[PDB]
Amino acid sequence: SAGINYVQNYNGNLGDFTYDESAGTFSMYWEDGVSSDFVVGLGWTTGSSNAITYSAEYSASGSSSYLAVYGWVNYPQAEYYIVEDYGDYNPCSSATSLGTVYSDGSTYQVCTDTRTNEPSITGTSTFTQYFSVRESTRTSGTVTVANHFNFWAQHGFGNSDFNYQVVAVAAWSGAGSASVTIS
Ligand SMILES: O[C@@H]1[C@@H](O)[C@H](O[C@@H]2CO[C@@H](O[C@@H]3CO[C@@H](O[C@@H]4CO[C@@H](O)[C@H](O)[C@H]4O)[C@H](O)[C@H]3O)[C@H](O)[C@H]2O)OC[C@H]1O
Ligand SMILES: O[C@@H]1[C@@H](O)[C@H](O[C@@H]2CO[C@@H](O)[C@H](O)[C@H]2O)OC[C@H]1O
Ligand code: NA
Repeated sequence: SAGINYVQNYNGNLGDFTYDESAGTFSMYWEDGVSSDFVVGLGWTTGSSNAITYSAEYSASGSSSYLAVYGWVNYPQAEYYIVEDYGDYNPCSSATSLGTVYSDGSTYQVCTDTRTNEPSITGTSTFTQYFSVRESTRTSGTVTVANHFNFWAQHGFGNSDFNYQVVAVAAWSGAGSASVTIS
């Protein structure tokens, strides 16, 4: 419409991935469970601080999984997740804590860590990860991206030179199912 021009499809063939760029809808099924890591979703080839409104039916109980706003910064290279709902794994349990940000009716746990020679948008490289994890989880609403971006910025996040930006469903162990719409 508004406004999808990018499809995220990292190892989506681990499960069952269907999408519609025009409708702004995608679904992902991994009920048989997943052996490896996948990240799928819809969005834009260049991200911004514009708010994202999403609606999703998300079932990832007993699954290391995220329903999240997902994207990259080109340089310095950074990967980010604004996690709205998740399964059994919270990234801020092991990662370096950055504190708390408040956005859109809930506090988010903010944490960071550094991946060395891991799969990236530039093949395989060293990059910083930024996580925002919602305290009281939801599967629909508006993500004020600007709020998270500005908070991360105070901790080294580039806050410019963005690559793609998507509403994504990710999982790397266990079983689940998801269906999403981007307003
Ligand atoms: O329209 C909706 C239908 O799509 C949904 O129908 C079925 C729901 O279950 C879906 O199945 C998937 C199938 O893929 C598994 O994945 C494969 C897993 O093993 C891998 O080796 C392989 O590469 C993958 O392709 C996944 O675990 C499992 O969840 C099935 O596709 C659907 O069509 O029914 C309701 C309708 O509203
Ligand atoms: O766009 C793709 C990225 O999604 C992928 O990044 C990995 C996705 O899974 C995450 O758990 C990892 O932290 C991350 O390295 O890299 C390949 C790229 O094409
Ligand atoms: Na939107």
